[PDB]
Amino acid sequence: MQIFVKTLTGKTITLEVESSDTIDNVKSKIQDKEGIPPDQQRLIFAGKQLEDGRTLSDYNIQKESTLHLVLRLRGG
Amino acid sequence: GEIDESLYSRQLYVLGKEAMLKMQTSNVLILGLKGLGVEIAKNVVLAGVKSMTVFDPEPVQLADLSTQFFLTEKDIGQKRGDVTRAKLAELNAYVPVNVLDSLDDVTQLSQFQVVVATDTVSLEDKVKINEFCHSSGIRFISSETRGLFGNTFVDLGDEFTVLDPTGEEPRTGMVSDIEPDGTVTMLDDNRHGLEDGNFVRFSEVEGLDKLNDGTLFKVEVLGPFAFRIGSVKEYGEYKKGGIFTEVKVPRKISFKSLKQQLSNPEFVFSDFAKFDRAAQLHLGFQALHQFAVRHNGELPRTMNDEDANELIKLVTDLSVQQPEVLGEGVDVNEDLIKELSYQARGDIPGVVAFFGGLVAQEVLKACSGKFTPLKQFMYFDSLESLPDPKNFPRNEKTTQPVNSRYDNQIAVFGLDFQKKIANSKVFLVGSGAIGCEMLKNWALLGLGSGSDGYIVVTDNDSIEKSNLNRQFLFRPKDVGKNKSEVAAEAVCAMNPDLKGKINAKIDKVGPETEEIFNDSFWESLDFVTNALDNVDARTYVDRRCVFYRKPLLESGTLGTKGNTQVIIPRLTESYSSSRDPPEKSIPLCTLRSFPNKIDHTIAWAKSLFQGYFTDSAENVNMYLTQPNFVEQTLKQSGDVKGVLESISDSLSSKPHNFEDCIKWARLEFEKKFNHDIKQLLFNFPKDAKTSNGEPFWSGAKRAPTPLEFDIYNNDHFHFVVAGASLRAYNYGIKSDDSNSKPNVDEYKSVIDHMIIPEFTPNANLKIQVNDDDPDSDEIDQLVSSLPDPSTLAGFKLEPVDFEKDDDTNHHIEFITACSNCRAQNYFIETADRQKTKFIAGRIIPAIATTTSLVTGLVNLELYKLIDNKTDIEQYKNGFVNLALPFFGFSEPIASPKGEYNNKKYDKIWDRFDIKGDIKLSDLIEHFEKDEGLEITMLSYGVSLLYASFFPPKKLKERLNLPITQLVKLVTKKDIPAHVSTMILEICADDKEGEDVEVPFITIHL
Repeated sequence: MQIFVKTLTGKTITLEVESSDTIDNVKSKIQDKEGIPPDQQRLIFAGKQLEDGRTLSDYNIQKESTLHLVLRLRGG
Repeated sequence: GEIDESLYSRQLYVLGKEAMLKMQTSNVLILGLKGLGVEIAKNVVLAGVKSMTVFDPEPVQLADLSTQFFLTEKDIGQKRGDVTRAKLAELNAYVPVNVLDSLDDVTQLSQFQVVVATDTVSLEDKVKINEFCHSSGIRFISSETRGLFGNTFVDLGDEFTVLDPTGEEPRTGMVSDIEPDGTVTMLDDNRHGLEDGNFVRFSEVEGLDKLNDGTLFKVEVLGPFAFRIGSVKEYGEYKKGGIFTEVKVPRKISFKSLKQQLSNPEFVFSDFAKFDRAAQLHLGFQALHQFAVRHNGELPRTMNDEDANELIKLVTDLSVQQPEVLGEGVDVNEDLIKELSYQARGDIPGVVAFFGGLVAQEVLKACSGKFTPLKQFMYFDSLESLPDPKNFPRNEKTTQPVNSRYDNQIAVFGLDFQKKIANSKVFLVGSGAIGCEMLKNWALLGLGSGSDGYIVVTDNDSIEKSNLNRQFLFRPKDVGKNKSEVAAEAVCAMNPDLKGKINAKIDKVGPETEEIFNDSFWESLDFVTNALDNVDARTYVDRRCVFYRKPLLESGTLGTKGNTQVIIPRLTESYSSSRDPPEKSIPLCTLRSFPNKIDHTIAWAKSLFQGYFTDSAENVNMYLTQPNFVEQTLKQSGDVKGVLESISDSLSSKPHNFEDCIKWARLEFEKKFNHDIKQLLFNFPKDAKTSNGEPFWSGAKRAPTPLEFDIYNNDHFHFVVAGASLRAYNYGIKSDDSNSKPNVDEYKSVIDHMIIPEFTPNANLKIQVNDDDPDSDEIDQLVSSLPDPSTLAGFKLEPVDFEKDDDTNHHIEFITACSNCRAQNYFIETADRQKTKFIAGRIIPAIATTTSLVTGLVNLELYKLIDNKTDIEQYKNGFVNLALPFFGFSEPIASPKGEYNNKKYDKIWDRFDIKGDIKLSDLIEHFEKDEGLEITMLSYGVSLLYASFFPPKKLKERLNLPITQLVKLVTKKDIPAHVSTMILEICADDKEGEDVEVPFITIHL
């Protein structure tokens, strides 16, 4: 299935995934496309942060779902 | 009509010059000065528009003080607009704040560019005002907050132009090939970072001449390392070279009127876990106005079920009139509507700050064309902030007014919950942008105003002028004072209930102040809140909160971006549990020899600035005052070749007047930008080739050209001016006034009389090409040359301390000129002082809008701490970028769990506590006996105290020592007297002899 990952910059990333894919595996597809190490990826969907060791289906992520790649910021 | 950097520096890096120039031509009108209006007005006046006009003829009531921080109890009965005007004016002297006495005549709206209608304007009037604005070319924004609910509406007219949708730096990249079909291949593994539909221009593409003329090409992405631009056959045939630069094209976007959007709204969602509630609240907010019409302008009564059932009827009726809102067979969410009714009179600081920040930014978008406007409706609720009604029952008695400023917070949460807020004990780490917003919210909440509560806020920073644009508790007359003290004073003025309840400290929070912030201090606290501007300070507080088991409210911003995070003992992971992107590393060879970005020349110039004017001076001073310095340098230095040479230079070529400093700077110019370049070109000529036959100077390697000094070149001139002035500073030489501008002719006469040594190659010098590649009588040559310190008695150099925010001190002047000269060498586009200041000074973009919004979200999580919520699903980490605008929330991550010997433990919050300065042997014994653990390793920070591979000789020394003595043995220096606790880390094997992860140890001395 096709899902989308939107970054805090507004960039959209299109990924081909399966419901049983692990978050670890989705993050590596993001690393291929964006060059972002999985360690630094914060993925949130429908009020949940996606954790390594779970699958897309554990979070009920569907065809055409949009995930958000978010960041913590150091200013204050 | 030019922008004041000294005031707008941090915000200028967020918005840019064009946006702010256009903002400063815009007159804004805000209708209503309850909490929402004053918060919008605050952020907009700070931002800097041409004028702010406020309209609120309503008399102040006590309940208005729930969120209107510029109202005092003395002001009751007087007009909100009149009373608020003077305090808004103090925020920015550049921004006249006027009061509109009457709005009976709606054609008065024609003199404003942006009109904001807050909760004081009926929907009927909003539709009329919006129609006038829409049909007249006036930007219209509305917002209203109801308890824990809120919304905003944006209508920027028929043809609004967005000049920049994100404010992100344009992508750029080096081209390796462009095929005739337009397939653009990137250099090596460089990522273009582009998106389909992006536009790019080109420079330096040889073979495709007119491809470089600034024509835009639409991007079709072909994976991370290639994209297509359409056929280029007609432009020629690619040879080599090329840099693409992304271009943001303008975008015309059309908005519908309020009336149209009431029946067919376009939503931007605030929380995708709640996207279904937007349409429900869209009807609910309209029904509230219909209720007011039926009830003489009165909203539903607090916690009143009768009025709530009427509002459900009104929403049900409205659904039929507006069928497109909910869609077919979607029922009214009656529990949600009931809560809107129950909370309609609520006035919640966190919600008002959330919408005050975002709406204020939307105003700035309307004034400038910068960022993507909200299009067009957004609804928000923080219902998770409600405490469990079992703990704090909500009914008509518990929520009734008691004739206090908190009545409309009581309306939502109840009296007892407000009391628990008052009696809370909280620690605020930081008193800057977030700190000021945080204290303002805590004053509105009455947090720590009870007898059993208090606020401690600490910040060692003093107030500076660049603070004032986003730290609104500080006035120009406060520059130089302590932030925490001035801020505590400010919020006590806002809410006298905090008089004598804020303890303002000026101490850093770090390992060096643990005697001040001791066990007793932390153990009294209910929770901790960060208001910090770096990661290290956050990491330290996180570790403290983990150790002491205190909840921590975390937040940060970067321009329009922001985030919040909650850390709950024994529930969530901590701040340190996750990792943030590190700052990029520039290869040393890129900095040394092969720069291709201005960031490279600025870093190179900043390092040269430190060497010339700071390190050089410190080294000289120590050589003079330290008997053992020289051999130490030989025995302890990365670069003894240069450290010794610097001292020889600094003392053999001493200046005796300013002219000598000018000569020195002119000669450094020749060395850095002429000689050293010719040397590099001698090692690698323009047309040199690598072994595979390719050109050496390609891609990231740009063949430099030596500079011929030209005092009429701005960078050549100011390199000499700044370099000489800082040389003079080092040596105590007086320049020709510091507020006087330099004269080109006076410098020219000096330099013209100079004989500039010709360059002669060193034919033996290796130049390293890649970082992963290879690279003492000659030194005795240096040490013998050094002059005897006794000859130079009393002589000292005055080292420069880099201060980026003093435009008179020549620091950024030098780094700018120095960077740009190297840019000229390598044909990199130069940068001005403001951009160089941004990079060299490591300035974090900041604006009051994001700061306020993020602070609002923290104070909506704060409510959950008060109720000691243990269900992790109720907490919300927040993520924001107002430029888009994007809002997203996530459930915090549960702390990881572990097991040893079939015992379960929390890998973050659990620890072994042991009473007394136990002996190592007893510790080892205690763990095998009571925990089933064989200690294989034991450390105190950096020191290894014990390992089970230690030989019996080493064991005998150690197995008998109390921990404090065992630490002394390894570290020599021992435990300070005040320390009452020691954290030890252990590795250990389980009963099966298998290594197991295990909690840390706390020694209670």
